[PDB]
Amino acid sequence: YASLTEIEHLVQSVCKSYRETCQLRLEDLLRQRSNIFSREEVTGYQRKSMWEMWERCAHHLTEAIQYVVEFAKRLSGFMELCQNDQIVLLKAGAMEVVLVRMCRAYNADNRTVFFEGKYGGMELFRALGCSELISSIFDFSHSLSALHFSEDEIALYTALVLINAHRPGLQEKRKVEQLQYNLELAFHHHLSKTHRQSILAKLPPKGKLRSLCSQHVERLQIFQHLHPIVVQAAFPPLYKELFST
Amino acid sequence: TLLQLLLG
Ligand SMILES: CCS(=O)(=O)c1ccc(CC(=O)Nc2nc(-c3cccc(Cl)c3)c(C(=O)c3ccccc3Cl)s2)cc1
Repeated sequence: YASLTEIEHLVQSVCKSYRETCQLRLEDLLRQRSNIFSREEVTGYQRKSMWEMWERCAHHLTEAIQYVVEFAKRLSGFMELCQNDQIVLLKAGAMEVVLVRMCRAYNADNRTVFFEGKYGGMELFRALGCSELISSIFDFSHSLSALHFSEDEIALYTALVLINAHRPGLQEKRKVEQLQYNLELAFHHHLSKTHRQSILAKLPPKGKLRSLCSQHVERLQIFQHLHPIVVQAAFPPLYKELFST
Repeated sequence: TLLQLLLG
């Protein structure tokens, strides 16, 4: 039964955990927004082989996932969970957190995302051969940018995305429930103080993040089936573990 | 799993 003091302390603890593991500073992402891919560069990306484009993406995604794992390690209560629960939560949630975090690198004004040192539109990703998945992620990032998340709001929300007592395979289901509930109290308290509880009904529907992650895994299957050597040889081991079927 | 190793 966490007190108001303890709840306020959880708010600060979560926000600090996030701040220390946010990968790129928001200031930098914003200052880089004028740095956009030239038409020559865009053409170059579209002319890239499918294998090279997937391999690049797998690397960047793995990098982003590593910061999420670190976020989890610093998140109050997570390391107190049993090793099996930690895995279940991260295996199901890491990519979901990355997708939420990604909205920070999305510029809604010109519909671009920060990728490989510059900003680029969705036409940059043609060579992957999953235009639907790409458009879906771009749309999702657009939906989220409209909410104008603060860094603190991202911290609290992504903590909840990770700490989900409804993930299949949890041993200490009740210990995860208790952590989830306290993080919800932390989130709702933070929102009430800043008069931002309106965003709660505007957050992604209960199966949207699940859908995007399933789509990703599926498009990887289409890729991997046709290019099985490259995945074995050059893709990050962690990436295969999380996504290869 | 590699997640185990990363968690330490
Ligand atoms: C998320 C943490 S931070 O905000 O600090 C931070 C850090 C580094 C980057 C650079 C980066 O790594 N940028 C990428 N952007 C995309 C991408 C692709 C399509 C649409 C959109 Cl909106 C983004 C990538 C994929 O590899 C990718 C492939 C297929 C499906 C889903 C993704 Cl996310 S990597 C961006 C943001």
